[PDB]
Amino acid sequence: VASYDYLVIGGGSGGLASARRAAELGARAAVVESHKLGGTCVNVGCVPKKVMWNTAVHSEFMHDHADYGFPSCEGKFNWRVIKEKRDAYVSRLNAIYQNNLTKSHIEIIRGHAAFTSDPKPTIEVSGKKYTAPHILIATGGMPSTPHESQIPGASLGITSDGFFQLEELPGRSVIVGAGYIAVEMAGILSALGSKTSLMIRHDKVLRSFDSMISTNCTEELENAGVEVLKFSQVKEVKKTLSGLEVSMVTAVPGRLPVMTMIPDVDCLLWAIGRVPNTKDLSLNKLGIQTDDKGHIIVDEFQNTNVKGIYAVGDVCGKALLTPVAIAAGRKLAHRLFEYKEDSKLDYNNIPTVVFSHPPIGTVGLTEDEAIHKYGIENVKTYSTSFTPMYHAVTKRKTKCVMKMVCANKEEKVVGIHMQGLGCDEMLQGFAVAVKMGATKADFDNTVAIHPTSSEELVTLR
Amino acid sequence: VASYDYLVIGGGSGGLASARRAAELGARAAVVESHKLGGTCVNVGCVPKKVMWNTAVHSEFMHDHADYGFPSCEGKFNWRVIKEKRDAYVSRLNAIYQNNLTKSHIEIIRGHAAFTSDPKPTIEVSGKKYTAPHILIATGGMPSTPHESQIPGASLGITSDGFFQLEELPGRSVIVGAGYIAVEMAGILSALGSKTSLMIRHDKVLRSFDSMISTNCTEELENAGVEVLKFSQVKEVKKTLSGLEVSMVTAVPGRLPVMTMIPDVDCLLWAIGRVPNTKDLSLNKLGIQTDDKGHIIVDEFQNTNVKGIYAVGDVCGKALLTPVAIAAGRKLAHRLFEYKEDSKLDYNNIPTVVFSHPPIGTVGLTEDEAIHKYGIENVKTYSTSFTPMYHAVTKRKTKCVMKMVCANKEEKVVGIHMQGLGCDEMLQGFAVAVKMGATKADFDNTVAIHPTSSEELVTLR
Ligand SMILES: Cc1cc2nc3c(=O)[nH]c(=O)nc-3n(C[C@H](O)[C@H](O)[C@H](O)COP(=O)(O)OP(=O)(O)OC[C@H]3O[C@@H](n4cnc5c(N)ncnc54)[C@H](O)[C@@H]3O)c2cc1C
Ligand SMILES: Cc1cc2nc3c(=O)[nH]c(=O)nc-3n(C[C@H](O)[C@H](O)[C@H](O)COP(=O)(O)OP(=O)(O)OC[C@H]3O[C@@H](n4cnc5c(N)ncnc54)[C@H](O)[C@@H]3O)c2cc1C
Ligand SMILES: c1ccc(-p2c(-c3ccccn3)c3c(c2-c2ccccn2)CCCC3)cc1
Ligand SMILES: c1ccc(-p2c(-c3ccccn3)c3c(c2-c2ccccn2)CCCC3)cc1
Ligand SMILES: [Au+]
Ligand SMILES: [Au+]
Ligand SMILES: [Au+]
Ligand SMILES: [Au+]
Ligand SMILES: [Cl-]
Ligand SMILES: [Cl-]
Ligand SMILES: [K+]
Ligand SMILES: [K+]
Repeated sequence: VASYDYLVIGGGSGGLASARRAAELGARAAVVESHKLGGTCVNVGCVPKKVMWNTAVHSEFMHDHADYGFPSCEGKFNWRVIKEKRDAYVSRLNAIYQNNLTKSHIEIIRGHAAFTSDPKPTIEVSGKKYTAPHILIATGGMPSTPHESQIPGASLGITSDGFFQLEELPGRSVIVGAGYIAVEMAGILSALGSKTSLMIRHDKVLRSFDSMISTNCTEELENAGVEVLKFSQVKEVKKTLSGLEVSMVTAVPGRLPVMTMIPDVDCLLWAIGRVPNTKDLSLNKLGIQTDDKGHIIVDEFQNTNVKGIYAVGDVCGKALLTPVAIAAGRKLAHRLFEYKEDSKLDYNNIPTVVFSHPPIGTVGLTEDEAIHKYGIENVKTYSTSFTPMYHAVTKRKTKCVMKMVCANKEEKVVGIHMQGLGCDEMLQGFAVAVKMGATKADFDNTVAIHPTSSEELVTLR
Repeated sequence: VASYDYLVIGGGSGGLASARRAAELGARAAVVESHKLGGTCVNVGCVPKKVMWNTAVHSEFMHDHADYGFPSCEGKFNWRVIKEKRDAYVSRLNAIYQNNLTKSHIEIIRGHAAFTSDPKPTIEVSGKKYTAPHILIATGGMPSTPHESQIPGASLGITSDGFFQLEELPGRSVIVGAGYIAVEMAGILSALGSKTSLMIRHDKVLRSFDSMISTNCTEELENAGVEVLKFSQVKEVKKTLSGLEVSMVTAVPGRLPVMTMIPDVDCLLWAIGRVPNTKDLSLNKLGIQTDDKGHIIVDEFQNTNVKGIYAVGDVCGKALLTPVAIAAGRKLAHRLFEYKEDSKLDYNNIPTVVFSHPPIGTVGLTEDEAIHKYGIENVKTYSTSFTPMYHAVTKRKTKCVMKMVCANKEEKVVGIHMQGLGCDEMLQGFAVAVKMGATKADFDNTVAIHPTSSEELVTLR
């Protein structure tokens, strides 16, 4: 029964971040990891995804080579080549990662962890038990797959975790979901050559994002050659001779339902949401609160319903982004160990980029979210649509949409949403302005950087 | 002797902008243009330059095709193809441009204009004379070429104006200058295949920019295969059998001068600065003030040393950017016609992007400029250098540098300078923040957008 100042459950983005900051503050932390250190983030998340996104962008620009005065470019494309490099890059960083964690004198407890049936702050990792007045739950989540009970054959399809294990380009791809992980994957596969289909329960993807984004993204997916199967759900799946057959039902309002058999699918990817890893923590044994989906409940300070126990990251279910986990984990360390009874993460105005094609950028409230918080009368929105001049010479095209959500007489910028070339690297700066409480005037008093797309944001009329 | 409310001299970026805003305010404007409406901006500036920049970027990314899992791409590249399209795009916009100017009921006086020898507000355009209580000088500037007196054979070399008239890719290129127009041109030519040399009077380019940028840009030019001829000047030029021979003198401190003959140059481009078009306005005939280089002097309100006469744009010599001309021209219209005795352009924190490879972004003071304004003790700077993960799988590389200049206890962000992938579209947002008076804290309280380069700006330690 060893004892530490800080005991972290889950050695990934949030856990490590928080633990490391603690030891930096003096605390003697001990993080527990059951698998690879770095969680979803490193291994099957962010980077490997960005690399794959880059490869896809490259592929697109190459459909432009000729347009740009060059002789046509082949396009065979070898997945195994990029995969190899991706794995290299990962472990390459992963090595540096480890080095740091190592020099942070943080003990790494190996094995699955769960809270036992004791009252004093303790969890049991493979027999042995550990205690600490402060215990953090940063076990993250996982890709959600349907039960054979619900959809027979469901285990035939993979998830984003499988996506990064793929060694070849699926000839025929089917992705089920409407979130960013789904949109992102369909984007890459399609760009890289797979005959891709995206199956969504409704008529547009990213429905939680602003209406303009949802509508525009769906249209771009289509223009890019991604078959968007609207108002469709997978009723059953099974292995055929040439791969997989997917039976889906399409229920378009104003139309009668219809069954369709999708044949020769080289692989199905489930991208229907993430599930928090809490089912084996045996939380109840301490009364740690959770919602019905399993997320650990917390207050503005990442405090669980039980003293001396906290939670940050995907496990909490709000804002599933590695930076949010990082920030939350650190602020906590500062509160618990630097004694800053105010150290806490502001979840408002967290900027997000969805790596679609072109990328999506967003921060602040959606128009609809604004209307509810301020009132229809107190909300004006500006927006523009245009074709990046990069496509001025291209047969192939993609537009750019921008929307600015303003509130009150002062027209405070409470929301910024956009999709288009560059937007992935264009948002960070504006997010900063938005968190300072920028106004439409603040944007308009800023001289435009011509010629770029970014300048359109400070010239919205 | 017709009379108008607003008479504009020069129908380009600033003139048109200002005039158009005036008529929008009621004023009956009449702009005078001696050549093509749109000035340097449209015809031989911004867009045609960006197009050419894009083509070059494309060319670079194509040196990566194989790295990114694709079979090698040829690379012949046909300049005439892009040129044709560029010309198309230009006139295509140029058409829209005209449409607007037309529906703005602004009379366009054709012909060269200059102030006569009268006291009442009047200029003479091809015989006829025109008057107005408010007259704007927006004649812009022009590329500077040396005299045969100074450098014999100088007329053999072209300027940026010639660059956009080129129908082929010069096999061997030599560009003289250290400014952005010089750096930009060398970048494109080199990227597109020309064996390029950049001749600079000193050891680095963009010496007016921050030290980090100057140093980094020069190194990138070199890595990209651009021969940077340091401490060299063109002493003489002449046409040989295989093109042109350039005689230059290299004067490296700590070393003895040396003459070098550069042979087989397919074309020399002078990019040594811009000259304001005022020498034929016969300004003196009214006592309109100018500096020794010819720029028209003005106050914070674009007022010349003579009532009823103003000037905005390159002709004034400060901040030679189409947006600055636009902004200045409009604010003036608002002052003179909306009667806003405060309507004036803030020249502080004007953001600028230099389209090098990778692009350069900047706003605010340079570290050295900060030290002088606040004092060494009151200035701390943050900076980071790294390789965009886009190059994680590329043999070819380019780094990314970022520098944040802070002043006082509060660490107010007074300067932001960077070079790297995306920076061209990454700056606008941060400029906005910077003009609001952002602090290092304002940046740091903003959640990072991972994984991007932009996030490095809000995580500088
Ligand atoms: C395909 C994909 C792409 C993504 N792209 C992005 C992106 O571009 N930008 C972005 O910001 N976010 C992205 N994310 C999300 C980001 O990776 C996560 O938000 C972040 O990793 C969550 O942090 P976490 O601390 O919860 O860690 P993980 O979710 O990183 O959790 C940490 C560790 O907990 C361990 N663990 C679980 N249970 C136990 C236990 N009982 N005992 C011990 N250890 C345990 C796990 O094994 C894991 O290694 C992406 C995710 C996916 C799946
Ligand atoms: C290669 C190159 C690239 C550039 N790239 C960029 C860039 O990326 N971003 C940026 O912001 N800026 C860029 N610029 C600069 C930008 O184009 C200028 O700052 C802007 O055009 C200046 O505005 P202006 O109003 O002075 O017009 P011009 O300088 O546009 O002036 C307007 C007109 O005055 C007319 N005129 C002159 N004398 C007379 C007379 N006596 N009577 C009547 N008419 C007269 C001219 O014929 C001209 O058409 C670039 C310039 C060059 C050369
Ligand atoms: C070649 C290409 C894809 C597979 P994918 C794959 C999977 C994907 C990534 C990592 C691990 N497993 C998996 C399956 C695949 C599938 C797709 C069509 C027909 C049969 N199987 C089926 C069961 C779950 C794992 C197998 C061989
Ligand atoms: C093919 C390629 C370049 C020229 P460039 C060119 C020029 C460039 C653009 C537009 C107009 N003129 C010009 C010259 C050129 C030059 C370069 C090397 C040897 C001789 N001439 C020489 C005089 C000024 C105009 C002529 C033929
Ligand atoms: Au991550
Ligand atoms: Au598969
Ligand atoms: Au321009
Ligand atoms: Au030439
Ligand atoms: Cl590991
Ligand atoms: Cl014209
Ligand atoms: K990480
Ligand atoms: K223009």
